[PDB]
Amino acid sequence: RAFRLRELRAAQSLTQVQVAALAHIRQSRVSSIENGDIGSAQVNTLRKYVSALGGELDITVRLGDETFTL
Amino acid sequence: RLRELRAAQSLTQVQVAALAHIRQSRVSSIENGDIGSAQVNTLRKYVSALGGELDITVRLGDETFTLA
Repeated sequence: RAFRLRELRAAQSLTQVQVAALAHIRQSRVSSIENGDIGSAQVNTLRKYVSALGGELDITVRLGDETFTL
Repeated sequence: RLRELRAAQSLTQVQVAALAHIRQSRVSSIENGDIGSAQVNTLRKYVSALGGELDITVRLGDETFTLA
């Protein structure tokens, strides 16, 4: 979960320092995200972290029928 | 927008803030289009308070997995 993100970064030979520099976010925010502390992360920060791992972050809201993208 | 979804659920900003047990200024920024600065747990509670569910997924090609 946190392990999944750690694995994704480590499979690309990036340190938490390098991902922090790629994402323009604090290394302390990289460590906390990787320790499972997703709840507390800001959206733009999580977005940047995931882009630095080569991913895309999809944030969606399901309300009854509809599902909207934020 | 969320504003439009919130309003469509008959709720006021003060009420959603109260129901989500979050600072109203937090709801104000989310509803004014500023999703970027929202903490995931804040956005999660705000969406639950509307009666909805928040999905956060990482996509790498066709591979996806949930974060929250």
